[PDB]
Amino acid sequence: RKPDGKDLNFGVVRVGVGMTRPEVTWGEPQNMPTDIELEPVTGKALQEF
Amino acid sequence: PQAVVVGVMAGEGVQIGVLLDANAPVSVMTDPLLKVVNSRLRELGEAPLEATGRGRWALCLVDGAPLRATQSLTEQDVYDGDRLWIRFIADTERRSQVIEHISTAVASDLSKRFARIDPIVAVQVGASMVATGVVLATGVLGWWRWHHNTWLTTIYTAVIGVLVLAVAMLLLMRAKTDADRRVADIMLMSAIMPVTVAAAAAPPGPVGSPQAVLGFGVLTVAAALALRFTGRRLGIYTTIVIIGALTMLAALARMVAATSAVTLLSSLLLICVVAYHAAPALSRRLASSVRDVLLQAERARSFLSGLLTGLGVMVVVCMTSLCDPHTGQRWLPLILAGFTSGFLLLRGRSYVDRWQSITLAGTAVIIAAAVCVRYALELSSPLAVSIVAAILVLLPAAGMAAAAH
Repeated sequence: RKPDGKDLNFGVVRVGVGMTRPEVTWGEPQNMPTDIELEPVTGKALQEF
Repeated sequence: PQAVVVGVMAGEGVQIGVLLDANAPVSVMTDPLLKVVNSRLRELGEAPLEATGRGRWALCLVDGAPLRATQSLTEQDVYDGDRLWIRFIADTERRSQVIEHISTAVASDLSKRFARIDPIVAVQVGASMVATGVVLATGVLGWWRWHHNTWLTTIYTAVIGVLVLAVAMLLLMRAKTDADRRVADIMLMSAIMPVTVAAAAAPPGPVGSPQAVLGFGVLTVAAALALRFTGRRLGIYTTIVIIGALTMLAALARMVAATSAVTLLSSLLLICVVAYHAAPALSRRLASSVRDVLLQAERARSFLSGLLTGLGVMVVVCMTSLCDPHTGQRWLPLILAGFTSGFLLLRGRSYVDRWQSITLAGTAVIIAAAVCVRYALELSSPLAVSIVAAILVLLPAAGMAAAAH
């Protein structure tokens, strides 16, 4: 490890394991149907996903 | 008792004798021990041990299981003259994986844990079914002769044998791998059965003593001849050879002249008794330089296992035929069977191989059990069955308890 600015890991210490938010960035679905208009199977599928 | 000398296995196979501290905890030794083997490898001019990425160094038994890091070497059952292995175990930590939609999740996971049907397996199944088919054909063809011992049975079976044998011939010449050989071997094994009854079915007139002599003979020859050129499936072929040869002698004697079955059966029992004593010797004589020793060892092991098995079949068949609830001093063969069973049970402990020792041990129990059933079905009575049932259940229960307690 190096302190010379470009090394972003300096001063960081491992304490254990757990949950973290991935590097992916989700785009919201266009033309989303209104709630009474949603088909039941595909709804929970997209929701749980 | 303060220290113990042991052999340590290291990288690529070098075994080194070391004198270790008998009471320090094992985790204290692995570091300097690693330095020592590397230094010796360096002085020897070999390449040292090296780590790869993420992992750790551990001290393990020859079986790979690691020793408990905090316990003393004397606390574990490690003694002077034993041997150990230093090993690198890589890091197994990795992210968890989740699939939420249940149908995709069930298919994905279920596809990694089991094996799907494929063409290699399919061929063996076909071979297995045809083998099962022809043995049924000889069976029905073999039953017809009891009512009409004409030429039909021999004539019909002969062509089938030729046809099956002809196929096995082409397969054997073409085989390239053990998978292919398994297909061919199953086919060949099945060819022996029709030829045997085809020959045995040749002597005309009502069936009896004369027909039997031919059958066991060609059977013995065929099994031996197959082994001679094929050199595979030693156990099954050898077992057939033994029971065939002994039966051939008994059948010949009965055909020539025999006052009673008891006379011949007793002779067979004694022949088997002497063979059980000679058994290990027969196995030993029947069987870069290192390769010669490995091949010979398993061949010997194979012949002995079949040999002990063949004798087992003969003595149980003979003993169950010798004892009888009506013939003469009914108690005499019953006590003789007991003494015979004891001999087999005691001698079985002298063998180290599991299948050899187990097959011998089981042979004694089956003899006892068969006699119990024989004296229960014939000369039947409520007390007799009650007594036999109690004996039949406690006998093995006691055997298990003797081993479990």
